[PDB]
Amino acid sequence: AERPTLPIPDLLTTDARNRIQLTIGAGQSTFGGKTATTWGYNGNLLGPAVKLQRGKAVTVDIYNQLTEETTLHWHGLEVPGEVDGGPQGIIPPGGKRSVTLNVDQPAATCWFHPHQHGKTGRQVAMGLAGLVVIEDDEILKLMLPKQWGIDDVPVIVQDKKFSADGQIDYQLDVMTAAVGWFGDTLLTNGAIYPQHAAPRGWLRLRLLNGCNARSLNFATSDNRPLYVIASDGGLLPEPVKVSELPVLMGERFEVLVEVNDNKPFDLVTLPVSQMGMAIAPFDKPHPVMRIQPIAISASGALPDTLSSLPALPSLEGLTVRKLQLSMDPMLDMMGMQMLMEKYGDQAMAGMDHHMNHGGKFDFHHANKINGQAFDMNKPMFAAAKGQYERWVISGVGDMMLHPFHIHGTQFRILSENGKPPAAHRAGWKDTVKVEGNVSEVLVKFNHDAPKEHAYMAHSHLLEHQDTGMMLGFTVG
Ligand SMILES: [Cu+2]
Ligand SMILES: [Cu+2]
Ligand SMILES: [Cu+2]
Ligand SMILES: [O]
Repeated sequence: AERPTLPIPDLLTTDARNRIQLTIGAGQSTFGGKTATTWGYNGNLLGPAVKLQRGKAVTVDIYNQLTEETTLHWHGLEVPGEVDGGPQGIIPPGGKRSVTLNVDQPAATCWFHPHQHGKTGRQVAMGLAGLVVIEDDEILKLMLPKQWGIDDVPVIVQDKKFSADGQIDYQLDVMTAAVGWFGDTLLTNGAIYPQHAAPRGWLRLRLLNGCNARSLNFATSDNRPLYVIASDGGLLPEPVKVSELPVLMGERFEVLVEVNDNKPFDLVTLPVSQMGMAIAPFDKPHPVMRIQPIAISASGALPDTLSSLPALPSLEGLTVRKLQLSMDPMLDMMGMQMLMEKYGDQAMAGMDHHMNHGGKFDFHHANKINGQAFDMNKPMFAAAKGQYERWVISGVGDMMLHPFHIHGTQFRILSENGKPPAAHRAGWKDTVKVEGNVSEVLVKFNHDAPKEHAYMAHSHLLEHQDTGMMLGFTVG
């Protein structure tokens, strides 16, 4: 069989009432010829790409047609807490909530997904995620590849695992609360190993790691380079050439890659050094999509300069906030031993060389920040508005991967896990790696968040977030 074409999310803009309609519902998808119940926005799986323009407001009407509560968070978008869609932004089953987004940040590829309390991992695993394309006046003057679905394509990469009857097999239990939910099947915009036909010249890929727990590392099958032009929060100052591109859960990068006649190539993901993530078929480079060149000229450019990146300010006198992540040692050991028992030594490939005792021992609140599992009723602190702060996030104490995400901002990384950030990670970010070490980021919050609709800060390894590794904070 030929490969299926890469599905392209619809690019959605407002109506004359300046509204975008999103319906959240359950439907059916097919994977490897077996049907599965899946959830989507405006469809059965995944979602559209909502297009936003800096300095323009849009209203989004969100209809929850599931039979359980959900929320909708705009990951990467800087909006007041009242419309941020964290766990307090409940949408009742069968109900509607509307939000007005006043877009006030540079061009970037952001995304949106559920943030239901304690259930975010399951609702993402069932299929809910969408995209956000922010444009501004500056980016259009660059004349980047811009034909949506032709030379400008989103690539949402996610793993799933399925039970024998075809259904998605999601369980939040001691082992996945320890190591994360991961599977053996890789999806690219919902499809297994699709092909994308691209014109000759530059192809722009907007990459999103939409996995619950798996980190990825993109490369090409014939070692042609990727030119990074943008990170989570928008353009870099100039392109950064890379041979491989690590992407943590919830992160985005946009890259340009050359397309040459007669020479198809794959986008692949290379094995990572993360517990559990190098079990077959991920013990070897794994294709994500085939790029099929078409002998029609692509008109996009890769300019020498993309944007201006301001200097870091002086750090003296800035408020320093400490965020100590932690896991329960007993439950970490129990979950890691179940992983080893199931898959054996391969569950640590690439790494450096039973009774009920009550609620005190419940894994659902085993993961914590500053000694507390997420308490929706008690924001941990009140951050300053319009002031830079230095947030120091420590994973010392365990060796699991914590891609740490802060709502309400695009920050600058000062230290990523004990080293200055790589050049393609030195621009605007909303995620920073923490793994066995300490990171420090420079953040500023331009919008208010009250206690009733607080901003979240958490690990984007969803099973850890859902089992307590999140805090709430207010701004203003
Ligand atoms: Cu997110
Ligand atoms: Cu977010
Ligand atoms: Cu979040
Ligand atoms: O998130």
